[PDB]
Amino acid sequence: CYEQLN
Amino acid sequence: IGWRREGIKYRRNELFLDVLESVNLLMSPQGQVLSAHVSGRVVMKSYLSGMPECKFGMNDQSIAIDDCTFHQCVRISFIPPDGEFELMRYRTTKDIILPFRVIPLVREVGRTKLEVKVVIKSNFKPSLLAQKIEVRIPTPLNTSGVQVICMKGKAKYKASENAIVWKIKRMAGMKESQISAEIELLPTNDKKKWARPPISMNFEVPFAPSGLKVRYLKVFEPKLNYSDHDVIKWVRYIGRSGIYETRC
Repeated sequence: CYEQLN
Repeated sequence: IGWRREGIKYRRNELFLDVLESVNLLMSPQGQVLSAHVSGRVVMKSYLSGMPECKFGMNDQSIAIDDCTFHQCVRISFIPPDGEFELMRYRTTKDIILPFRVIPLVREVGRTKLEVKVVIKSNFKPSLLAQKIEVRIPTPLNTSGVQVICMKGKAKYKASENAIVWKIKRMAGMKESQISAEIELLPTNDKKKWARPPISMNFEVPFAPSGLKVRYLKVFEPKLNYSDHDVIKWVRYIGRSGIYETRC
């Protein structure tokens, strides 16, 4: 669902 | 501060960020963009401790954002309320990723048959899947029966709605799928002809069609002993279709 913020 | 109470303290300072756009497009049969724009909003699920100070930045790939309508806490910089709230609405019209390309082909057969063919071309990264794909092809009012076969997905003629519904579970980018129909017409008065309605589409794509991306989201709490390196920040891009029609 969500993805981590680089 | 009337939108956030003092003394909030969470253990895991998390941060959920949803970028929600709606791509709208009217396109001629020949592929010319007649009108198009994106209407978007950015909602933030905030679980941060204390009274933090947050800076949200982006590419303003690049994008220009025509309109802006912000929350009452901003000035971007803001003290965000506790929980889910809408940070901003926006709308762009320049350099819009059109995620699909509807290509109609209608061929009269005397005054009785209607051989129709519609091609969808996905136009995004093949590593990503579009989901919840629907293609509505309207049939004339004087239709006795339709005959459709399709390669991917399933299709049905909802005669009550007077259109053909074609539904596709998923579709990767840089791909093409087609559908083919035979429409039998009752005899009628050639007088009026008929106002050719456009072919509609609905889809979900895991990216912002406006090209917008979140550059940074900094969190600053000087009083409490956590900094921005301690925040578990997440971002989720979701693009739905609104008025996505192609003149046929």
